[PDB]
Amino acid sequence: EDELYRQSLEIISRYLREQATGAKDTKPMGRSGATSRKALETLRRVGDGVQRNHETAFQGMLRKLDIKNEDDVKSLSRVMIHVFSDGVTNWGRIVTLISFGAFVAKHLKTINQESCIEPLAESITDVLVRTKRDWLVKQRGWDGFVEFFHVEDLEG
Ligand SMILES: CN1C/C=C/CCCCN2C[C@@]3(CCCc4cc(Cl)ccc43)COc3ccc(cc32)[C@@](O)(C(=O)O)CC1=O
Repeated sequence: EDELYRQSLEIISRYLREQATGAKDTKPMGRSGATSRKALETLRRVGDGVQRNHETAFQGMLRKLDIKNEDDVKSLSRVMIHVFSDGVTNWGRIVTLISFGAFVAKHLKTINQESCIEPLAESITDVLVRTKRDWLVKQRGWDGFVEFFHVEDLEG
């Protein structure tokens, strides 16, 4: 059993679907639900900011990718490997990978290709986990992600 993969897929899939549909999935998480819940809540906060802070660049890359159908969505794995995997690994770049994923998912909703969203989530998860497992494990996986982005309450 690959717990890191399963957890990654659940978090990434949920975020992409919630971003596309604008509705929260009410179903419980699987194993390690408390961490997966906090991870999804962290992506909500941080992912939305990345999409807005890099709006122009996001729009430019989307137009360059020219995503119309299932076969274009399939071709994105190669591009993710090219851009994400072949560079420095840090939580910021992982958030961009997943946030751009959400950006693509919303686009797939707009062109009425919602069925490609879960395959896309699987592709993103494959790239993240299968190319960066060592780093992810060393950084404490999703617990580490949550701890990295944790914000202390302000006084007063
Ligand atoms: C906030 N930014 C700048 C934004 C640039 C807009 C273009 C985004 C290109 N992609 C988007 C990326 C490459 C394009 C296809 C694709 C498809 C899906 Cl479904 C998810 C991600 C991607 C790979 O993920 C990236 C990871 C890190 C970076 C860029 C990535 C970058 O770190 C990088 O270029 O190395 C850039 C980054 O983090």
